[PDB]
Amino acid sequence: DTRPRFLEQVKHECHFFNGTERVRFLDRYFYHQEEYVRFDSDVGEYRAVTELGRPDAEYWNSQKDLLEQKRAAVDTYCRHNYGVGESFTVQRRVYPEVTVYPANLLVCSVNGFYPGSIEVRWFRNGQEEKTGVVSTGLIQNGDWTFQTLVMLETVEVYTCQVEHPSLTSPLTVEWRA
Amino acid sequence: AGFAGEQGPAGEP
Amino acid sequence: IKEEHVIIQAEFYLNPDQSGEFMFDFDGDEIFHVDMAKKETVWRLEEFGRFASAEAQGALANIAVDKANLEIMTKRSNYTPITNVPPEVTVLTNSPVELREPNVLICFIDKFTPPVVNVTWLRNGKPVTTGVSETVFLPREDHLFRKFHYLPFLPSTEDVYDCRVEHWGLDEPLLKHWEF
Ligand SMILES: *[C@@H]1O[C@H](CO)[C@@H](O)[C@H](O)[C@H]1NC(C)=O
Ligand SMILES: *[C@@H]1O[C@H](CO)[C@@H](O)[C@H](O)[C@H]1NC(C)=O
Repeated sequence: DTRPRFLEQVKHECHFFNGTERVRFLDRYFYHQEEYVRFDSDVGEYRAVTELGRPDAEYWNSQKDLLEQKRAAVDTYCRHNYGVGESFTVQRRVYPEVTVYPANLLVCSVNGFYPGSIEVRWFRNGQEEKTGVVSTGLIQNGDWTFQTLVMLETVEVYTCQVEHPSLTSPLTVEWRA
Repeated sequence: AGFAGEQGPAGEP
Repeated sequence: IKEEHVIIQAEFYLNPDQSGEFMFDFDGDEIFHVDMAKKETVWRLEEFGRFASAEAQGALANIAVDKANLEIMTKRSNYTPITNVPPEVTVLTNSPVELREPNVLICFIDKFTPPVVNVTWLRNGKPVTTGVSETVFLPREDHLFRKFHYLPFLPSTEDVYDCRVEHWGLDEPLLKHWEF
């Protein structure tokens, strides 16, 4: 199938700062990847981006009914949906599972946690190793869980320490040489 | 409790 | 400096395939999409549906608008087609692998457009078409797409796996290999 493709994208975006104290709403229109127009709450009207949006900028900005709808979206749309979702999104907490094994590289495999915010630290004989750490960084599993593999270059007790919003105190897993 | 979907306008021919 | 959280209602319409999508994204994960065939809300995790509702009909109305805007925008562009961007493909497990201990292979298909792929799991070169699952097309901040496919499995020394990916940006199908 050689036939040319044509893609329209719309992203209604709600950005939340300090819970819901500050909220930014964007209505963003895209042809392929090309954002051609948007409504930025902070701007308060439509602005043509890649000026294929010129018509849409004028025509939409001349419908003052639309504008008060969109100017209100940060309350009627964003803060509303935040409220609905808060309990099972913002407040979702799932514990990390931690496994240490030699791959030397000593692997600290940290699995199945939510949210993504996490600190994984290696200790050799109780002192934090700040060099020779090879990390995957944060991997999204696409199912509301994350993983990360944090590997220590070794040539004794080695402990992987995990801090995460789900935990009351650090998780540690030891490997004795 | 229901999520609200945001509507969009028709474009200029 | 930066926000605590982003919620995105992401839609697309693709011609000539007549493919629509409507989904909510919270910090990079899908809350739900609307199945355009069943005209139904599909919760990414079952329990979300016990916590909330969405009226699928409103999403079908947005998709009609998106397709009309698309045709208008196709003409306004002088029929500038999309440039295929072929995907990066990675296969990992859910957890550390131990022989005979249940695990999940994840095929991550990333940084591609347009949002059309054929994905097959192959166990020893043979398609696996029961007890696999997938996501819809997830939006990226660069307005490309990603997608995930999953294969629950029992690790063995005897088996090899490939995630086979077809996309118009590639010259041939891409096989990404995993073995114990
Ligand atoms: C549209 O495309 C055709 C052929 O690619 C070209 O000849 C024509 O001049 C273009 N015109 C406009 C106004 O975009
Ligand atoms: C996927 O498979 C079908 C045939 O089964 C074919 O029509 C289509 O072109 C393929 N799509 C891609 C993106 O390769």
